[PDB]
Amino acid sequence: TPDIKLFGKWSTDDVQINDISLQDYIAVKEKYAKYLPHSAGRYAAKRFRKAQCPIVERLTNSMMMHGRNNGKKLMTVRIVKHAFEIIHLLTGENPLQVLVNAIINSGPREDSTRIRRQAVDVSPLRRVNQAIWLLCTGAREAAFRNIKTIAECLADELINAAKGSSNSYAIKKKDELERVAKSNR
Amino acid sequence: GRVRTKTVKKAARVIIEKYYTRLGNDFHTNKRVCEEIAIIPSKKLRNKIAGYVTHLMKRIQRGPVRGISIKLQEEERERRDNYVPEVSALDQEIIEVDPDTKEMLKLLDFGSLSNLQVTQPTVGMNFKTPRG
Amino acid sequence: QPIKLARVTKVLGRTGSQGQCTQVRVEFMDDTSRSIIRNVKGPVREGDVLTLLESEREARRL
Amino acid sequence: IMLPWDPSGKIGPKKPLPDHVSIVEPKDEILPTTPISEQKG
RNA sequence: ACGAGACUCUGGCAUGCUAACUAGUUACGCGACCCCGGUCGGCGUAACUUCUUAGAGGGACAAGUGGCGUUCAGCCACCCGAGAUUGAGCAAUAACAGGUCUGUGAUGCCCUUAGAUGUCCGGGGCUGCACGCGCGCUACACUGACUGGCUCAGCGUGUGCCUACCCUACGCCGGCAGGCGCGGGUAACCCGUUGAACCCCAUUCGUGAUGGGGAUCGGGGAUUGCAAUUAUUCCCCAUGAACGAGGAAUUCCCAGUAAGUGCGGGUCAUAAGCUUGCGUUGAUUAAGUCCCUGCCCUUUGUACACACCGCCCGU
Repeated sequence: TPDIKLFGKWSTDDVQINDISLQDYIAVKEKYAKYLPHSAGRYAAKRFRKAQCPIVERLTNSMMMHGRNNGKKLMTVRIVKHAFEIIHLLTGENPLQVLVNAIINSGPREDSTRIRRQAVDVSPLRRVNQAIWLLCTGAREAAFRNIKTIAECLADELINAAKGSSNSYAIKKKDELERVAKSNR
Repeated sequence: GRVRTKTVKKAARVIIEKYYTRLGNDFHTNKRVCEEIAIIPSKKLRNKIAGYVTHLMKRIQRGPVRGISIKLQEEERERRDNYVPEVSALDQEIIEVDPDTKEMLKLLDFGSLSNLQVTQPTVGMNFKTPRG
Repeated sequence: QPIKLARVTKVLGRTGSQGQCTQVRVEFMDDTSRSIIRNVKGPVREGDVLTLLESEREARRL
Repeated sequence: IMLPWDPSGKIGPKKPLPDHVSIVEPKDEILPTTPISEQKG
């Protein structure tokens, strides 16, 4: 429809990227706001084609890890769907906005590197990658040998990480790295 | 990387050497000229040398060559060294002779010559680059 | 204490041990005259923003 | 034995070397400045 | 002059080009049900090649634009597009006392030859088990297991001179593994429209060494074979072991790639935890450096030349 392309049954507009740095490397809006995460692909042909890929698709692809779950994109889009329906019942907010703030408040601003161990700044594209990767890994471990299902652990990760609630696997790994980077800055 | 081998270039150069006047700018028109003027048993090699024939053609209109010898560079070049000027810089009226080139011409038959102007001497015996 | 920003005006190659730190000429957003050179971890294209947690450190160039 | 070449293939191959480019020689072009009409019957 | 390249194969497209009862499609008569109309891989057929098969030609060149390049050689973008760096094969000079005399009726010499080291038959052995290593397969579960329901592949093979061992439809009987009639095919004709797995949809199971895991092990039934015990394989029921993501160390890998899940071929009387191919679902991270390990140039140093796994000093 020319009105608004609603993400299955979710919002496109009123999803602000409230950080003035990561506004380019967050695809949620206007030209990349689609009915599903699932795309043709072809974002891994060039260097900076991977940034324009929608984050629902980035978090979809990031969730299929550890051998047995490899190439199960139809399972992971369904995990995203369930964990998105859960957030609207538990929070009272558009899950895309809660996701946007979760990615932005998870990406580490500094890191350490062997030049000897010296602190450097972090690229905004690595901030988006590490934010997505740490959130999916926190959800992955949280639902291992547990009655709490993957969509329930994934939603609890993204609520705690949007809040900076400190119970997140992603926030605890982020606060560790920034402190350890500061140790030799 | 897309460097053409010597095989491509020394087939393209001699294609322009013989058939310069037939050629043009765009790749497609003179790919078809390369059909008859060159026996090529490879359509990738044909399009490679045709592509270079166009690139070598574009740079000919800017001026000089590697050594291709187009027949209208020769007209111009010959017109520059079949050159006849008017009364110029060996047919002078005043020659500025030196203080002691005067008295060396006085050693010869040309002592008091008609049309020389003895330059006043250059005081400050200073012609060497300073050391350092 | 402040947390400041800086936009990438020019890339200066790639340093580090394993070739991982991109050396970058960044421009501050308080003064658009004040430039420093910064080491960045992760993939950087020319004309994006970085978050500087200390705005004082200036890296060793080559 | 590297076989020698003929356009037929009586002595060896029929295709040349793929690297071989035989740029055939042109004739001596006669050109005027005076327009000639070549009408005959 | 060789090698690189050029080359050959393969992949991508072509509503344009050529042709098809051993490929189809569209329209049409007929047939079935259908609440004027839909579906039909139900029957038959006058056009056509969009799908299919394999032919011939085109098509793509850094060609157009913009920078940088003394600046030719070129490099990076962007448009246009089926592709703006597909994947293989082939592959020099000079070598290694690599491996093969168990591929050869290619093989010098040495040893045997009716006391066999020749040749076949009857049995055993390569599998033996206090241990130590390498390649693998299944897993440690809930992103899961079990039981139903739903919908799609692509590479190949086939009646063997020896040569039987093909591939298998359909219908009966058997819980099953299988058995029995009756066909089709030397194959774009039949298996076959190759109804493959995973995935998808619904059920139960509930963090428990549990319905995770299925080793070991007891009893019984057919098949192949002349013959199965040290169990050829396969079916059923019972038995229900370690293992809670694996120390030091360490391997492979940058796009339809890794990884998961199946299916062909070879081996094959019997037969895939192997190998070689094919499709399917389909990522993370990187566009870099010489820090490790190694490679190629140029200087440089050398007491090294079976060339650093070198040479060499003293008690």
